[PDB]
Amino acid sequence: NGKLKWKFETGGSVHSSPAIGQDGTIYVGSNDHYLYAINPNGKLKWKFETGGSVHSSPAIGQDGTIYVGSNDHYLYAINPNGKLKWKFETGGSVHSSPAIGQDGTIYVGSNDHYLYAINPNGKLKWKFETGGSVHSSPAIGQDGTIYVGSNDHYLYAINP
Amino acid sequence: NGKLKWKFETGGSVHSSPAIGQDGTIYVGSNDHYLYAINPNGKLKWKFETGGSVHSSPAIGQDGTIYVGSNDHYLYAINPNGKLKWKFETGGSVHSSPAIGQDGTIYVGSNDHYLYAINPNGKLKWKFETGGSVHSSPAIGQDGTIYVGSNDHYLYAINP
Repeated sequence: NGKLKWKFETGGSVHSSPAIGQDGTIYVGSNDHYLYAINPNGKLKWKFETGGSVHSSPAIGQDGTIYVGSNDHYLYAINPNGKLKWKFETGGSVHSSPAIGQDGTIYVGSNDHYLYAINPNGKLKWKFETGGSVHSSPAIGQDGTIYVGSNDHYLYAINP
Repeated sequence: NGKLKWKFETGGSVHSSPAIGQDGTIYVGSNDHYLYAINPNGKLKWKFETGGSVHSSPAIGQDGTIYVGSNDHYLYAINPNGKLKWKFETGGSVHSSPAIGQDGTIYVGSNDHYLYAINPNGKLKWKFETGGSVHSSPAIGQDGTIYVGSNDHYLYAINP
């Protein structure tokens, strides 16, 4: 009906877009450098501290892993219990929101002008160099093509 | 394997995130005030000119309608052929990316501090006022709850 259910106060602006897990958990980043996990009733499950503002929006893997980028140049992979799985350091701020492929590959852009393809274990698959910062979030076609925009005015289409 | 298929040149930075239609068409906005529809082979299907930069990420309805916001304060609804279905004016720039409810309701935030709920026909269902600009893109829970963040440091949960 448009009536407020609840509101959860974070330490800074919430520009990240919330993701909903399989168990109804809500994951969202905040300007206060934290990735929040909130129960459906409005109470905090846990919060993970990164080095910088978390403007990227979280993605949830098939195994429940939460993937999100941060202003500290890292792409974070966090287990549903709030413990860190691995973190991949890029060359610039990761404001792009990660996308997960059919084989589990994590795609995300970074301020370092690169689009990163990362294995689920945390190892680099490949990185494509664009002309400018990649703040757009990648999309994956049915054939596996990765589409993402870049600051160099181009929308890219890249093989798996 | 990370190889370039093609790159479509827009007139400005591409911070919007691409959306993929049922037929494979790729939709993305650009800083040049245009919303682009591109065939999977890299050729331009059509483009729609808005009043300001299209940083919002487009969403695709069940009937094929493409919804996207623009810097000109409008939320646009465009037919799959590139013609305007309707446009809804908010108080400020619409950088939030729209979400589509189970009943067809389109939810999106705006710079004017409001989260908008708009019927598929283009009329206002309701608008929820937050304490700051809503650049976060809303998510829709299993029970219809709409989750979105705001500039006022809060993550909002709002009933349908």
